[PDB]
Amino acid sequence: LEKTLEWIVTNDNPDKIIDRLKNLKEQDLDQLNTLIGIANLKKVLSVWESNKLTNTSEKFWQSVLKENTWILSQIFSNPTVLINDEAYVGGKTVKNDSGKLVDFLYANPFSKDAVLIEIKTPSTPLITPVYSAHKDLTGAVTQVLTYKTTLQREYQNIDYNNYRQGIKTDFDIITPCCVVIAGMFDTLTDTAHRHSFELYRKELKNVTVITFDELFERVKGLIKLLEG
Amino acid sequence: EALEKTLEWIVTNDNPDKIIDRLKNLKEQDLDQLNTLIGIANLKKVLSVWESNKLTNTSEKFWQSVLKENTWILSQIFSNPTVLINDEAYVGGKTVKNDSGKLVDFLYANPFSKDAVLIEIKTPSTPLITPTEYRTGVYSAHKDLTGAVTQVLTYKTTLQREYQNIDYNNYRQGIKTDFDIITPCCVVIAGMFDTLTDTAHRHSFELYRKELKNVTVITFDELFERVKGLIKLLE
Amino acid sequence: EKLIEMFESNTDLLTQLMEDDKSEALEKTLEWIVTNDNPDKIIDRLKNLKEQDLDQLNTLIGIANLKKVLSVWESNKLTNTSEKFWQSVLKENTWILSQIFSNPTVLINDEAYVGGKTVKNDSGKLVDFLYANPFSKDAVLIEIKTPSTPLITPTEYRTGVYSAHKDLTGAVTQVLTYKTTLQREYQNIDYNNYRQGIKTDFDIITPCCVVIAGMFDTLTDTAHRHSFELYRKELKNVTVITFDELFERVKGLIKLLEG
Amino acid sequence: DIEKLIEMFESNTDLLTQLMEDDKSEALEKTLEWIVTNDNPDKIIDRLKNLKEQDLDQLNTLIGIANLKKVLSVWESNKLTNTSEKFWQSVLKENTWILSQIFSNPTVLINDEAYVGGKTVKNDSGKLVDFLYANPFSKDAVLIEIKTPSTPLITPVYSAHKDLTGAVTQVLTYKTTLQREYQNIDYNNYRQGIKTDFDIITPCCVVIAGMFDTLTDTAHRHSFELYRKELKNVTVITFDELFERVKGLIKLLE
Repeated sequence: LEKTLEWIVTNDNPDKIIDRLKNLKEQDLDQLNTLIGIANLKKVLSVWESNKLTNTSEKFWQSVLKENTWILSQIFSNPTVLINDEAYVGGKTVKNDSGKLVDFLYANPFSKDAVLIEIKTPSTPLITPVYSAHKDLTGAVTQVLTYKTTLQREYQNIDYNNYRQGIKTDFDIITPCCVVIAGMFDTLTDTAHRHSFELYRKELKNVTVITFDELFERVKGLIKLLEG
Repeated sequence: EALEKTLEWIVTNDNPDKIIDRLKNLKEQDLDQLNTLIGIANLKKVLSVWESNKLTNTSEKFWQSVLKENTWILSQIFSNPTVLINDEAYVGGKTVKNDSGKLVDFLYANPFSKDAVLIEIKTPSTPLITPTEYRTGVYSAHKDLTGAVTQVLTYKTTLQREYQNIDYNNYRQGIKTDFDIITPCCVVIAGMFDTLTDTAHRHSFELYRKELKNVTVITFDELFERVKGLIKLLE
Repeated sequence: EKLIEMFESNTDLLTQLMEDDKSEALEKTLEWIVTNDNPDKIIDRLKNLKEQDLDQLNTLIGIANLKKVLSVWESNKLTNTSEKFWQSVLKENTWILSQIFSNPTVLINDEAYVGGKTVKNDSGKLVDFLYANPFSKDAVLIEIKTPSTPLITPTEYRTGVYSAHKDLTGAVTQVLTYKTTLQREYQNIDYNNYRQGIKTDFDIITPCCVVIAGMFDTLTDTAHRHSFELYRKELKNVTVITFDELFERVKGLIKLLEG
Repeated sequence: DIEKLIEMFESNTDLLTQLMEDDKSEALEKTLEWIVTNDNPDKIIDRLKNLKEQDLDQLNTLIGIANLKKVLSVWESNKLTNTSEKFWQSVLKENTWILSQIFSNPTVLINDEAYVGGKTVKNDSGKLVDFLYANPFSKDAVLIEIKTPSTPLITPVYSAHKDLTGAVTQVLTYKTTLQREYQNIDYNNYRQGIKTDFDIITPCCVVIAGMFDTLTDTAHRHSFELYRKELKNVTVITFDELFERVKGLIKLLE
């Protein structure tokens, strides 16, 4: 098995391999894709388990989550993911010719909406000693809302410029979703902190705040669903 | 022999756990390249089938079977691991077999999430708008599309009511329950978009399509445009 | 002058003059109130009355208007099947429509009705009037059909599933087209104003759309009602209402005012 | 006497016109009092129906404008002295049709009571949800919380005051309770076999706060605007903005 997998990856003509693969039944290709996805999920879970208690750098976690965007698409139910002014579709980076993400979004064939994700460290505090939310959370929420507003305004301008050329007279409106990945939920030992945090999350208008623990519980749930 | 038979052995193994463990221990680049190759092959096969049979075959069952054989691609396109087609459940390639025989029982104990995708599949020759105009420059949608939308909504309502019955039974039993209503997503695959040649037809169709609250309407042209885009991205 | 001198010396004269049906003093007085050229003085006089008298007068007038509309519907609900007739009937009573749908501005057949009077905008453009509205920049778009308009297709798409009739869908599409045209012209006005250095926030106005359709009594079996309710509850911005529900609201308002 | 008066009035319409026009003779007020205080209102209602529909609409418009002006005068008189919450609650309850016009909903919920068309909708059972489920006038309703104009708005950047947050929480709790009871009633109706569709109610929440003039510096205004913009389901309106809307409606209808 190992030698066959080594030979598949390292070969002269990938096109010949693809042509030989196309002769298989679709039910075999689906199960192969499912097994590869399960392997990727287990690898990500092991990586999180190894570095849970040590790494506190935002860059490491941002890179880890950017390497696995399809898991985020499955979790948040949208094939388009926007991280730091870049669009990921099907695990690949969409490279627009011009330096304008809105140009790609307006002509996007895959979906009409996207998901805006802001990624922090698991060490970010959540509550301050009812109780008030920490600054590191509200700053991220405000930043994501500002980015969403800018995207919507530019999309409206592009649509109006399209209208005046006679191409169309109908309205195209974009409403992205905002997600903020906060730190860890287990630190809220006392009931007061949990109650305040739950109320704060319930009061948010257009932003969904999720911790790392809940995210990887979701990862475990997806592993159990696919594997079962 | 060295390629096809080995993969057939991989698929037909009693204990997939060993295979998954062996795959996990591989290097990241090898696994990524293998995933890319398999995805490209599957997408290309589906696109070849579409290109071969997009002008002649006009049977609902043919297209329903064709799309049911590729549930992984549908789940990737619509971003949901659970797909429901004609009272059946597919989780990433395989059919869900229920010993109890009830789909709501399976949906109730779902570990990932309780929301799924309801897909209604028609032929690519389904009319989109009524030929005769209602008034000058105004066209009404064809009755086939409205009937399909109503069918999907009826099925969703039945699912929600059965889930509510299960929840109330559990509450009466004694287990603490929350009475929130589940909201699955509804998709209808209509015919061809290129048959709308003049501005009025496209305007009326877009006005009808953008007014729906919970239902999505897709043509075969746009679906396989997405397939072509994925193929182009993976290369 | 001499008439006022006589009236200062007697109250029974005025009381009997109002009581006598042949004199018709009451109707002439009300017509003089309606057609006077100085509404400001009349409004100032009305404001100085007691609250009880003003409320009683308002109740009586509202009851009379609602009863007149209900009598018209009861007379013509089974015979007349002309769309123009019902459009005119509902245009005669725009105040009741504003009270029912809670919006002082009503748009029917590309015309604006405020205070039961047609807005005689000097400019040919209605969006110019909507742009300078001092209360709000929204309005209600109303599409009026006959009470004999079919609601669902007579045949069934499948076992127990019925699709909507093309007349209703055509009406909804017409209302949406009109709303889109209004929004685009408003955007044009906003951009033209911004081009001249006037700070304008580029917000899109969202008026409300109402479609009046046939009768709910024709949906006898449960399948028809189920299909119609499934169709009607999926529209995002358009409200579909039948004549039966509208005049049930009218009857409810009459019952509330009388009680 | 009476017959001579009738004949003289019939001979000259100008006499009847001038009798009403002249300010010295209070013919108009006497006529209105005779209309209001008549023993038999049914005959008056039958007589009024004879007049055209446009005349009735214009009379209703005039009476509405008079009511709006009276309410505006009441606001102008007591906006600085009176500070009783019950006073303002009664003032706003007596004029619910203005609120319905402003917030675009025919049903108004104030202090666990329903107002439709300016009249209190009396329900047989002591259950508002029973009326709301069988309400023939609209689908949803509006929940209104009425504070005083002296209510503080900001905490001495800045943050929202305690009273405003408490009012918002109270309104949200009431809305949640109403939604839960409505859903339970709908499920019981489904289980009886009457229907199978879903009936979902989504009430709107409005809080009437104090005055906007107190926010002098730019920081306070910016903080308050941000707080209002970030609210999820509640709309906060001050008395000054409410009566500016009243002035706008008066200008529009006239």
